[PDB]
Amino acid sequence: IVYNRVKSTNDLELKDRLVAINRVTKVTKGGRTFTFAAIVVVGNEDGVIGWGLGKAGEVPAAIAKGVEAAKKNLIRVPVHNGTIPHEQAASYGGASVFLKPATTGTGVKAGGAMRAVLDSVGVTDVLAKSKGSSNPHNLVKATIQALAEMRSPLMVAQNRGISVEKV
Amino acid sequence: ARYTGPKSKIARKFGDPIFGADKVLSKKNYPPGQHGNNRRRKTSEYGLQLREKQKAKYTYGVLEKQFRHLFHRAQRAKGVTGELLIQFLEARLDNVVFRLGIAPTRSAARQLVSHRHITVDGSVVNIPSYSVKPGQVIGVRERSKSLEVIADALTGFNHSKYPWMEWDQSSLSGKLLHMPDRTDIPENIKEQLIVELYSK
Amino acid sequence: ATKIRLQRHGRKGYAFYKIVVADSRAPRDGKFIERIGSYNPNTNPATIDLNFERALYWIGVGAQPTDTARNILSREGVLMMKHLLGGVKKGAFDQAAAENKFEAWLKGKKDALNNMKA
Amino acid sequence: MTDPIADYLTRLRNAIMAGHRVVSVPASNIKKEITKILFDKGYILNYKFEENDSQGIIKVALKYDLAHKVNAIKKLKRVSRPGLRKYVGYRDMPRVLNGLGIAIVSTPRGVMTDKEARELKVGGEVLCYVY
Amino acid sequence: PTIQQLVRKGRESFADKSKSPALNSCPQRRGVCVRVYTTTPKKPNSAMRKVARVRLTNSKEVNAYIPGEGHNLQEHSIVLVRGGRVKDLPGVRYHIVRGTLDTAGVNGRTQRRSKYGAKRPK
RNA sequence: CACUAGGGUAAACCCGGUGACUGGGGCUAAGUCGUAACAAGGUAGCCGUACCGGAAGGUGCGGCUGGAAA
RNA sequence: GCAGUAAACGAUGAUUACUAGGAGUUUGCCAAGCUUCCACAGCGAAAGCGUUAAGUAAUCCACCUGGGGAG
RNA sequence: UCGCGUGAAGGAAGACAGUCAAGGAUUGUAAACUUCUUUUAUACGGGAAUAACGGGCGAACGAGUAUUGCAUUGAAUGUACCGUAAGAAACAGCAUCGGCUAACUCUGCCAGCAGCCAUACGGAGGAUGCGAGCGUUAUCCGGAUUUAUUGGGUUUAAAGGGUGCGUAGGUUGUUCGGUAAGUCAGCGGUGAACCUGAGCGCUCAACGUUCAGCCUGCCGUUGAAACUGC
RNA sequence: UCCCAUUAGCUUGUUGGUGAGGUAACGGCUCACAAGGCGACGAUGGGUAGGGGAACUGAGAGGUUUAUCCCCCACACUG
Ligand SMILES: [K+]
Ligand SMILES: [K+]
Ligand SMILES: [Mg+2]
Ligand SMILES: [Mg+2]
Ligand SMILES: [Mg+2]
Ligand SMILES: [Mg+2]
Ligand SMILES: [Mg+2]
Ligand SMILES: [Mg+2]
Ligand SMILES: [Mg+2]
Repeated sequence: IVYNRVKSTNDLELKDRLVAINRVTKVTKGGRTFTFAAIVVVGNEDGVIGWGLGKAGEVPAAIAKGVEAAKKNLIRVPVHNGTIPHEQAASYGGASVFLKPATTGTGVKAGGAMRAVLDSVGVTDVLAKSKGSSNPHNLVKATIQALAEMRSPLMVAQNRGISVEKV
Repeated sequence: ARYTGPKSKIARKFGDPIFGADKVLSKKNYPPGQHGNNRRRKTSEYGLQLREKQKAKYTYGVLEKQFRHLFHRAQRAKGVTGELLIQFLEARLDNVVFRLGIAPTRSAARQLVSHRHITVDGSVVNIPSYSVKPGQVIGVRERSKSLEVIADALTGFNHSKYPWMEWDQSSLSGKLLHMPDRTDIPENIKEQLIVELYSK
Repeated sequence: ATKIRLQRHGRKGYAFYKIVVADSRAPRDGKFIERIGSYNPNTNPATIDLNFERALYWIGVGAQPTDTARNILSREGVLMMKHLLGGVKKGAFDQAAAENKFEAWLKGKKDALNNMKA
Repeated sequence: MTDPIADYLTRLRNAIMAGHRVVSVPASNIKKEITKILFDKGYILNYKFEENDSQGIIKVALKYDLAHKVNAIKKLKRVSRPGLRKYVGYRDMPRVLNGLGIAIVSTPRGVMTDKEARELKVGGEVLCYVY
Repeated sequence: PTIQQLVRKGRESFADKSKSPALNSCPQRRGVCVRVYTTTPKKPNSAMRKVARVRLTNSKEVNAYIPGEGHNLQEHSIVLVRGGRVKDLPGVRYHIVRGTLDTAGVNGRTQRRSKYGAKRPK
């Protein structure tokens, strides 16, 4: 279902953004074991966007592993100009997101994980709402799947078999 | 109210000498206080947006309520919000006087405007926040055309090279052609950060 | 009785009047039957806006104007018997030509020389 | 049965989700009009009306994109249910998927889509959303 | 619920309650101190907090926490009571306004003077 | 002479207060007596009902697994 | 003859239509009408449900809105 | 609530405070030169006031013209001249969220939360918000979808009645023909101030005012017949 | 055009008629046959409140209040 993309050696414009840092714990007989998990979103300011989770014992190592995983896992999103073709709602775990296209001079009306995802994908005119949990993993995944479920008018006409649906 | 504090502190804090040219900015490029030039602790994106807003405010001599109202005006107006905000900031009467070169600094222009040495369309206007429109004429008052400070400031300002300002030395006046584009405005303020800070 | 009068509607130090048709018992700035114009006495030409047809109709049905409202009506030319003429017709008063009387009186401008030779 | 139109939409939706190529529905006049609208707008591959001893059968052949193995129809939603009827004027006609979908609406001029309903300036009952 | 169920019954909304009900929506109140005593905080905190039992003008008993370093409050002292609850202290949901009526400002203060009613030093 | 505000009378109702004495509840510390539940918590636990005990509780009858072991 | 309660439980209200596979099993002729376990899509926070749905939809009823106080 | 001032341009690294011999306060101060918004003193000084009443002029009473007097506010707007940086800055933060740092003290305390008895308590030096204001308390609204028509749920988180029958009520397979209650459409009436684009006047602005764009409810009257109702 | 069913029956000029009187005016408005009227689409009773336009607030739906302003109502120590 996802468009997917090979390692973008040519499309090396992938800027990496950090969503959240967490210090998870594991218990053993000796004591407690501490690690670090980072959520990293790589984007080329175009429909290409990837997400990754990097786990390590140190923050730079976790961020690097997240960058690597995000680079490995890439998809393409059908974005026209700085907006989205239509509205779209998505759910992933306890997180629910809703995106609506806005006017050209509106900016991005979102904050946090959704704002990071939208910046990485290169959408600059959208109203975004979160109606579920604020979990970073689920918010990032729900926003990405909302973007992936979109369809431009050309694709709509293509799978409908017609040319102009009075658009 | 006015800032009326030391200026080299703000110049050193922001790096750019926004108040003109000074001999202090060299050999001293640290924010004021005993904790200056001790590396640079990671400032957040919110801190950077705040520092950009403060840079604009200290540059144009505008307090926070007036700045917020200017942002509201730019948002209501048609065009790019940041470009409109910078145009509105540059369209103030004291800034227009400073760009015309009647006074050396923006604060000097504000003092002249307040002390009523500036006429707009032949009438004395003394509100420094007065919004100058294109087509208007801003000139020295006839009773103060021989001020030593004004004469010194105009001495060496034979350039008057600003494209959106037409200077007439015979009448000791000037006119505004149009609102300049943000790229034409010579200010290092990143209006995008201020826009997102004020809209979020 | 029904009256033609002014309601004070500007602000402190700047009076702007709304010429209305109102019952005499109504409050000064309160209920009114109809609005027929406006009056700005701050401008030297003494700005007046008036609905001629409605003002004439109210005068015809018998609204009694106050002193200033009557002066405004006379200045605008509502107070006439040209319609009262039972023995003549098409009696163009043409008094608007004389009532124009454009008072373009201005003031000479003088300047003080700046002899600051120092 | 409580809502034959909702049942028709549900049959189509379940056939699409299961991946079937042909779906058979009991026939009705309004259902035949809806099938005609769907064929005209290009959401279904074909249809056929069979008149047996019962009320009849509508046989619908669905349209799949061989390029992407994706059906032409993505969402079918019933709007005006028996428990809550919805009527709109031509000025307040809904727009589905920002104009990329259709809204089947019954108007005094017949059963049509929101586009021609707006063009002819007639309102009515919003049957369903399709995209 | 169904649309018919909502038509029959509908939805219910409940108004909230004031965090400081003894003020009766007044920003402050006047009161008289019954007993000026000392109290112990909860488990993770150790101190000797200064509290007063105050009888408000609306005939209500409140426990008001006296802030700042030292106070001159005694029994039968007219004080001003405002809102605000201390976390560790249970049942103390009011504050005494220093520098008003009988209670005076905190001596020796230089910072946060307006919160403790201390005049600007000469 | 009717009509009626107001007055007296009685009742009964409703709304409040106080009262010798006599009962729960919440919160804070921890004095005293035990160990009921959490592991098969050392008698699997819980639901209903009845009787009985300084208290947690115990027992009878039916039910449940939101129980091991088998 | 009263009483009207339960872990009165599938802790899952009643109708209607539709949507994969396996393994068993009762009944009248491959096939209903049942009755039990894995398990696609889909659903779900997960454990899990999955044609006897907790899936896809429509109609009507019951009930919930932090814990204690308090049934 | 809006606007303005508390000075403008030059001036090296004084004295005193803080930190470590050197950072910082700091071009800050002290000096020297311009300006007088605004205070102070003097003078000129509007507009808000237009009709009046009393004279006329076309004539049979109404109007149309020309004059006198009329300002509480009021030495208020505005204007002009003396000589003067002179008369004019505080309040709350500074461990994370959050913009801002080190020394000296030490239960006293602080506190929105994480909590702290010191990058959190008190003072000192600095820095950061704002600014004639700055903080605290009270009240209301939004995020809060925490009453969910738009727009939530009920196996185990709160939540399916012990199970049926059944009254009112709610919903109603397919088709033909009427009707026009719901529904749709056209026309007409009705609906100060405030609020939205454009101006105009307040030296700007708050504000005042004019005009275009809202009337998107209600009522009356003509048509349509796909759907619901009969 | 607000809550309470831990308020379910209320009503005897009360519902209609004939006539008369009275009023600016129609009318059980008042006065001299029939038994009707209102009620789970909430009568009756109890509690609370002056009502709108404004204003504020929110993307909207909506929510809060009617301080100043305008309209309507009620009142002038208590009857
Ligand atoms: K059982
Ligand atoms: K039907
Ligand atoms: Mg035990
Ligand atoms: Mg046991
Ligand atoms: Mg025993
Ligand atoms: Mg139960
Ligand atoms: Mg101010
Ligand atoms: Mg439960
Ligand atoms: Mg059951």
